[PDB]
Amino acid sequence: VQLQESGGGSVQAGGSLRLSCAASGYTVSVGCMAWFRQAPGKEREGVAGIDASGITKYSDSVKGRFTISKDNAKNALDLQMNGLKPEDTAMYHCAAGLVRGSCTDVLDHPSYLGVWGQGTQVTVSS
Amino acid sequence: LCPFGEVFNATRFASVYAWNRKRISYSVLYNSASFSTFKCYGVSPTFTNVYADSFVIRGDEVRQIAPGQTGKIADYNYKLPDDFTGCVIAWNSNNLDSKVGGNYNYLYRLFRKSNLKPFERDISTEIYQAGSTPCNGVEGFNCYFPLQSYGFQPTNGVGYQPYRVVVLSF
Ligand SMILES: [Zn+2]
Ligand SMILES: [Zn+2]
Ligand SMILES: [Zn+2]
Repeated sequence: VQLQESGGGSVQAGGSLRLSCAASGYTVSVGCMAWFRQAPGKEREGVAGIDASGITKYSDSVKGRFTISKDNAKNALDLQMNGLKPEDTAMYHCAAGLVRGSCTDVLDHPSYLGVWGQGTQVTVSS
Repeated sequence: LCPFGEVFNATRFASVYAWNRKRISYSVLYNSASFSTFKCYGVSPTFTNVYADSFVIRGDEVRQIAPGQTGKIADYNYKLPDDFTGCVIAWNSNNLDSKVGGNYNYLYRLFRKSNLKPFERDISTEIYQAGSTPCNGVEGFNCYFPLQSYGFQPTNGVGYQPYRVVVLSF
């Protein structure tokens, strides 16, 4: 059981990236899963979450630009990131498996997701 | 004479919920200065089959790997019998199993309907029904994934640092 993020790197402001978090031993379809990010020396922020019902929630900072979706062929959670800003530079981190509360608040409660990946760095240059 | 080296010096260790077992069929253990815990039971520390079980737990949980203990680890992850015959060995593995951003790859079981029997292994990932409504394998309120990541960072207190554990039973 593990989550493995990929897709990060460098991108020019205004550009696009797609992150993917491959899940082993964990079925993404029926899971509560979310993407978080942390800029250096700064507080972790929930960016996008999705529940078993397919309902998504986005942080205000990324709404209209990011899309979270489940890839049931690869058993992965994807994050499409458009119109990227230097703002968005951070380590992006995927988590899965609701262990407390409800899926609808996980963007505000990262500890409510039990399983965490290793993170993938995104650096947006101006 | 038993070749324990493959166990103690293995490059990667198992999560405690999916603890590894190796079947094999003693002076080098004492002289190791890296071992921080070394407790033998039912035997004079100074055999048809010996079983070497190995996993990673957190420093303050090593006390649970002993006969007659309780807690998430002893209750839900790895349980020794009251009449245990063997040794428990542990060492701090902060340098191998911690990472600056945090190593989350090691898990333990957080929920279970009953306590493990001695030497029982539970690797199931069934959604845990915390309330009266059945879950049908779907995560949601009162319907929880039963495993939780450890968060190993090298600057954490020693009690929160990762320890590698080897249990030798005879
Ligand atoms: Zn995909
Ligand atoms: Zn993170
Ligand atoms: Zn809340």
